[PDB]
Amino acid sequence: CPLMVKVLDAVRGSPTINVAVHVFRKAADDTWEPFASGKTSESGELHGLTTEEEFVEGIYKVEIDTKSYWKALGISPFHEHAEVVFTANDSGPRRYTIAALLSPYSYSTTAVVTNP
Amino acid sequence: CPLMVKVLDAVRGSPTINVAVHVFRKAADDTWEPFASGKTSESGELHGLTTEEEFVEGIYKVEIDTKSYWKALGISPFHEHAEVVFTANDSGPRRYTIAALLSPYSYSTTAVVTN
Amino acid sequence: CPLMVKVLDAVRGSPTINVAVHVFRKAADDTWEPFASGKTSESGELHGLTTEEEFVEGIYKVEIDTKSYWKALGISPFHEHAEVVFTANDSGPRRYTIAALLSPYSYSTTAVVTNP
Amino acid sequence: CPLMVKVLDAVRGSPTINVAVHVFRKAADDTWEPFASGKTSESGELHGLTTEEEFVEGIYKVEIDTKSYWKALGISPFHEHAEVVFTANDSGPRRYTIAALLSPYSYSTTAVVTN
Ligand SMILES: N[C@@H](Cc1cc(I)c(Oc2cc(I)c(O)c(I)c2)c(I)c1)C(=O)O
Ligand SMILES: N[C@@H](Cc1cc(I)c(Oc2cc(I)c(O)c(I)c2)c(I)c1)C(=O)O
Repeated sequence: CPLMVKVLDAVRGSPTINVAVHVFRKAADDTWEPFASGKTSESGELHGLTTEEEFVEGIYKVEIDTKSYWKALGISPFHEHAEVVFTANDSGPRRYTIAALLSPYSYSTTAVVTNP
Repeated sequence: CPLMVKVLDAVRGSPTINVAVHVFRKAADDTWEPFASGKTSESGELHGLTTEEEFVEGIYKVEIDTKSYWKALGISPFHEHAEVVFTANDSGPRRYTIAALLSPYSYSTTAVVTN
Repeated sequence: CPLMVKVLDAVRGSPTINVAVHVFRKAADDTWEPFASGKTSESGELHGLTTEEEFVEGIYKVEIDTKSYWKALGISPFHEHAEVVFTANDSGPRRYTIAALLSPYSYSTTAVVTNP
Repeated sequence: CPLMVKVLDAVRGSPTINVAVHVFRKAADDTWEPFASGKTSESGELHGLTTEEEFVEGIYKVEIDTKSYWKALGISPFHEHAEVVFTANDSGPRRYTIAALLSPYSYSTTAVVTN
């Protein structure tokens, strides 16, 4: 589990359940190639996106579909998504947790990076 | 204005208007002595709390009554307030802006400290 | 485990290890009475502060000693501490996770509240 | 000024000065068309990006080059940038301030949307 995503709702104080998460990797030609995707569980976590073999060094993009989340709660939010773009594994393999904290007009994202 | 308070609402994307702010200074006996207070304006800002002459080095607390704000909006909040406690003018006099970003179950606070 | 505290360093992208956490409960006479204390583990978590029996409804204060943390890293931070003050268990027992995200001149705190 | 960008540094407690900001509008083919850009001022603010006449409804991206900022300071950052993507003027024309608070491993962004 080299890559995990954790998402929290700052309005309700609760994990964010069934939120779509897409991950992309920058290709040689500088386009984004689909890398992996999934939905958060009831703990607001998404595990198992990738493997140590698959998760090589590169620039990755994680886009969390915060708009669908807010809309399903009856709220028209400001952002289309929360996005995190980062260089991974450039000094060797690491483990990455991407945490996002969501409000209708604000979000924050944090990375927790550990050495396996 | 040595000390500036700016508050925003992360749910509505708006400044937080008319929220109470109390400033305390730590007294010798280690209790909080009320120092200054007011209400945020329509721009979410509270100016004129203190003066250069009055705002000496020491430890200060800024308490924002976030719970009354969420209560006015009909949204159940987690915190009783947001309080920011800091040592002032350690390296000399500066202009301080205490910014706070509010959500019902979360807040963040940031100090912007300039010349 | 009705009360857990989790603390992250936003400069280093890492859990915050050995940070002191004090919890107080407001007494009938409106003073703060020491309730519990501990230090974060290497996962930046502090478990076992209290029990369901002990953790009755009241107004609680969690103060995290962020100043000592930053100072031990050679940084002179803005805040004396990060504090969270909240009413607990007023609609029945809940489980509370208090997460704090720390930078030298900023912090955020979030509560995740679940129904056991 | 329909669109305002303000950036702060949570490590130093300061506005972030001279960081590059690029604004894009989503084109019909769904690629990002560069729209406006500049550098934040000494107050960390970028004004004058667009005008009322030019800033029509649509989907916009604001990209803040946070990685060059941390690089100038000698601090290893996590993100390549901070990017904020939003639908504009859904309910009509408004004044938008995109605020961002930066740390090496974390950022937050907030929209303040007024009359
Ligand atoms: N894991 C805990 C809850 C929890 C863990 C983390 I790690 C976390 O991380 C952040 C990220 C950002 I971005 C913030 O602004 C803040 I404050 C905390 C948050 I939130 C909540 C549990 O449910 O048991
Ligand atoms: N003057 C304008 C814009 C403004 C917003 C913030 I907000 C701010 O400070 C913060 C603090 C935190 I804490 C954040 O997470 C973020 I994102 C921005 C400052 I200086 C300026 C207004 O507020 O209308």
